[PDB]
Amino acid sequence: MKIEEGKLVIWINGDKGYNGLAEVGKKFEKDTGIKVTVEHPDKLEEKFPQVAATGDGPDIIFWAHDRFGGYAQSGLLAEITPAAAFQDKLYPFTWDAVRYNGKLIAYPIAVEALSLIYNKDLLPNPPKTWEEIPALDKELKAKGKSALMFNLQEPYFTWPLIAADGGYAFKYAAGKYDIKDVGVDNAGAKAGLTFLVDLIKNKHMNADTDYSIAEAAFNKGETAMTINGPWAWSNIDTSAVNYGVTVLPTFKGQPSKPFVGVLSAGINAASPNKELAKEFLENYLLTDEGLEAVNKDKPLGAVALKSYEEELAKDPRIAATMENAQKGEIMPNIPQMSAFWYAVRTAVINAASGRQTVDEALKDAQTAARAFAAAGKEIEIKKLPEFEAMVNAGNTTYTGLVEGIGYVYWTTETLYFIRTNPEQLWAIPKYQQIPFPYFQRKDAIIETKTLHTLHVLSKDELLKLDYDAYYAFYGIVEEMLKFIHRADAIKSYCEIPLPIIKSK
Amino acid sequence: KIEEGKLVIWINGDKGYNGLAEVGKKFEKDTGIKVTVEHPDKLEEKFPQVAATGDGPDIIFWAHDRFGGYAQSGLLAEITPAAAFQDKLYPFTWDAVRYNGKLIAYPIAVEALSLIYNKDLLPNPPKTWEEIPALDKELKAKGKSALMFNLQEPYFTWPLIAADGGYAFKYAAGKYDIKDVGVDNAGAKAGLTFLVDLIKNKHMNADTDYSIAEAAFNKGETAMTINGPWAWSNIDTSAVNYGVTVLPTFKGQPSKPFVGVLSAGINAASPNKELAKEFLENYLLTDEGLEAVNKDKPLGAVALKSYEEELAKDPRIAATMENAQKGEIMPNIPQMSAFWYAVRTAVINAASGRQTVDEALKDAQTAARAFAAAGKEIEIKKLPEFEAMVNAGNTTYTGLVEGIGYVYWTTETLYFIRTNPEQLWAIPKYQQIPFPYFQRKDAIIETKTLHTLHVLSKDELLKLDYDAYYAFYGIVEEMLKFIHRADAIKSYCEIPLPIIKSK
Amino acid sequence: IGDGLSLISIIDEVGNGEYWSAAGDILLFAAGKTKLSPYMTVISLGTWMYETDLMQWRLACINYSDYKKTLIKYRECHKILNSHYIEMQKNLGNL
Amino acid sequence: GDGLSLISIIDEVGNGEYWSAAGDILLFAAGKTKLSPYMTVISLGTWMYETDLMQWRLACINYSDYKKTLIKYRELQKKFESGDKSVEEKMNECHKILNSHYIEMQKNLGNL
Repeated sequence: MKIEEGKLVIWINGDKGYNGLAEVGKKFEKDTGIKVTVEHPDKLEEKFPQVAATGDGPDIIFWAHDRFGGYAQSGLLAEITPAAAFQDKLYPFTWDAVRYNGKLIAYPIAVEALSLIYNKDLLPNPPKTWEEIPALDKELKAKGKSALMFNLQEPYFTWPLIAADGGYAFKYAAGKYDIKDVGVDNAGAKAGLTFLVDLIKNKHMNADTDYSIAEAAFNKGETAMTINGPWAWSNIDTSAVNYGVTVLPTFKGQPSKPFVGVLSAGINAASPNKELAKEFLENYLLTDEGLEAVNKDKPLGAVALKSYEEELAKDPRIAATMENAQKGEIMPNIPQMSAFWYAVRTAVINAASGRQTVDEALKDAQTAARAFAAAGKEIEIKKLPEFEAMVNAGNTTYTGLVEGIGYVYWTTETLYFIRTNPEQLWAIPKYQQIPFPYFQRKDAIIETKTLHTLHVLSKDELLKLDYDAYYAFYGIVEEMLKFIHRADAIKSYCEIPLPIIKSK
Repeated sequence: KIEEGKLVIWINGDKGYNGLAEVGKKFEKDTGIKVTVEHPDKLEEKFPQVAATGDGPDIIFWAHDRFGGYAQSGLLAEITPAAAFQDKLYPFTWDAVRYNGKLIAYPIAVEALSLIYNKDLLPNPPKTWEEIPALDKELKAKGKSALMFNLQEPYFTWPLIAADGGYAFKYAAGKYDIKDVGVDNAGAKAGLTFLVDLIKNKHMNADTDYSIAEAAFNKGETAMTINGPWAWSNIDTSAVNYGVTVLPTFKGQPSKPFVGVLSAGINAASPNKELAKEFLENYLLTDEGLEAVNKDKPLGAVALKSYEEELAKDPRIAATMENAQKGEIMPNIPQMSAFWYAVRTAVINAASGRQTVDEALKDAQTAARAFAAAGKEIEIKKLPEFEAMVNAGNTTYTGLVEGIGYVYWTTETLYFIRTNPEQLWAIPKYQQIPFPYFQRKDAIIETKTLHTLHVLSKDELLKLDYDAYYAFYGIVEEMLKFIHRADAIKSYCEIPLPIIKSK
Repeated sequence: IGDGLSLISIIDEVGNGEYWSAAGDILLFAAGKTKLSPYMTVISLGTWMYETDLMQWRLACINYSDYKKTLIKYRECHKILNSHYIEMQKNLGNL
Repeated sequence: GDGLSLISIIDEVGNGEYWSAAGDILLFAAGKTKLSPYMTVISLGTWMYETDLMQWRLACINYSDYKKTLIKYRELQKKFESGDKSVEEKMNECHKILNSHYIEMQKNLGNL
């Protein structure tokens, strides 16, 4: 189904309760006459940005909130402002996940985050703090078992401990991320990573444990605790382990802070049915009976609607997901998170192995995250000869980091010239540059050349620059250079005052 | 994309492509470089599309007038023949391949209309237009007519209209002035007046078109026609004994046909420019080169003096060159579309008596100026359809709009700050901020793109100082951006900018 | 100055929310309004220039530049110099 | 000339000599497509380095912040003199904010 006025097409992933959502669409039809078509296309999160521009996307798209940042950056999602009472039905932190540069661009549906998963038979009383884990491991090691095994390779799993006392990826304030405020090398992250590394040095954990290793050990009854999300529950069910899910341990009295992913409902900017979409979502889906229909089909986990979450939370596994989510941090929806994952992944590996101190590892990662974040939305570094081969070929397309010198970017300006020898047809043209307004008598022959000027910034220089997640800093620089060129040139060309009409 | 070390040549299918290919084999034989000759359909429209993507042939052959648009888009390499080489070609042919002062192709061949006459009916064709009325009296008494040629298309009637002072766009030193149109001057009126009187006095029918005149001449029913070398083949087949000669004079001055100059241009994206230079200058533009092409299909008159002198032993070719030298090089600016569109209506209305010569040329002068100023595309859009565009936020159209004149758009980006970032459950509110825009990093910044509509009456548009080579709207936009920013930055901060002026 | 279509503006980015002028006193546009009046356009941009005014400026500047160039000679052609200045007021008086 | 910054590339290759605005310097000729930092600066006429620009924005922002804080101070001053007696401590606070901004401004202007 393509978008058609007077009806709704919804895209949602195949692993969600689409049948249940279809029932909600049928109640919407029966009450209002508006047909609702629920589709679960393959690769729908990548199809959407490709076709939404050409107006062949859905009215509504369900996906993880952090993907919606790119959609919103391209203007593909309708901005919503639901009524005060409607917003108050949902947990405030979930609304933060669907803000993009201050604008609400979707509706929160469900919530997921990591929790502490524990073996009740081995560990009836799971620890409330990380600090008691060493001692717990001594007791369990004397039984031929261990306290804790989780994926140490991926910062998604290790960052909850690291952030507990103050680490963060990018500072969030009022629906906006500041990519100039990275929290990778502050005192909180160092304390948390130091505790993570000491667990490894004192042999309570092994530096090479990954997702597969931890999963097998816990489901086989060999470790008392793992850290994982709701997607892992099914495999534990199949195993013989009597397991609980609970709040993650504190560190220095501070909650562990896992990243929070919010399933969210976005409205296509090109939809002619915006009001029908808001009506469907606010009065039919985001209600006890709406979410129940979906949950009944395939479980949503913890949900953003307070009244129905209190129903689901009678399951303590779901209550723990919501609690860790409320104590965690919203996954930033900006693509510069790529810089965060790349830098931090290396820091944990090097600190864990003793290649670097915790202090120097996070120092390096703080700097690396800053630079890649300033340089662009994804990790790309170019070898210097390979870049100089671009420049000497006249190729000015690359902007970003180049190994050895830092960041490169281009500003553009057009030069005008007048032919000085137009009567000499049997000769090489000679030209002379002319100032900004450029106006010459009609018989003059005017030639223009386009000038791409290369800029080189060291990483340190780059960081003092006003880089931003939402707007490229180089844009204003180019307009600044073009303006001052103009202002100087026009006084050179003609000092008669311009006939400017000035308002008010 | 264009393969290095090899030459790909595009030339039209009606030209001597096989002969050109054998000049290529001479080129391969000497240098080892293969030369491939292609004649794709509508190559003159394919070329801009594929050259822009850095693809296409290394060399394109076509009439010089089409190359003006190519050079406007930077699609043609600027060529550099030596001074002595240029004297091997007729000087006026080099004018045909200058664009805005730049030599951008090599002249190859020359075509223009001539007077074609039946030797049996008319051994001694008239030298003046003025003597054709009397000639028609005589031939009518023998059951014939003096003259039949296509009166529907201004290409064929323009030689008469221009003879006493008409021109399309004034030429001077490699540059056309699209503000200087010679359609309603006294010369153009005199010539067209003479055309319409021929029709009123029954010496010609205003409905006569190309196929009618062609049939009449090739059947022996009229003594003369005005046509070009593309028409000789059909006359050859008909077995009429025809001569080709200089067009008649009007008011003592020669008729001024448009001259098309077949030309070889080098693709700006070609990696093989010198190879292409070597081919054109050292193999093609020689007696032995042109002859090889000629033998396949005749080039007509040629730009190379040496080979033209051999060809001109044919008086038909000598006449084509003579009419070409006395004529007007076809202007290579794409705004010629305005000239053809306007002048076509004027001649037809005047010829049919629906309009006087004066009003028809006065109106065509105005329409040609207005359409040329508006752009390459002959389009006038009706006001409701344009307003339908505006009310949809569709800002793509630039050009004439019926009833209001010329429309164009200028663009500015607005920045705003959110004054409302922490207000509870509220409609976001914004306030515009001036040009540098730099705010604290906690501020929320929002940008809008603003397309402002401009309206010029035809009469306003005609007073502006623009040219064919640079759209005046572009500099207008940069002025508006400059003054917007000059005023804003004073509002943003009075601290002097750390500007480095070295020069 | 307020003709049917001149100086109306089109905004590409539709969004909720009120967009207020620089000084805070005029509401330029809100509520997903995407077409500005000529009056709102002039306030948003702050400055404007008419192409016909730019052309008199352009003529005056050329005439002035010519009189400066033909001056350095005599500063080492009256009718030229005075011809140039006369054409210059002719434009300036039309500003 | 710090080694690779301020070089320029010209898109349009062409023969012919392109001279500076004054007519004394040959910017490029004979199909040169790459200018040195020296020509770039001559053809462009004016320049600004990013680092100096950033100190300029800090100067302007801090000055803007000091003017705004001072407008609020006068509004509190109106209240105070008119009997409104609640604003006295927002007035003290508003004041040390005012000077912090001024000191930042001078630190920024000093860097220029």
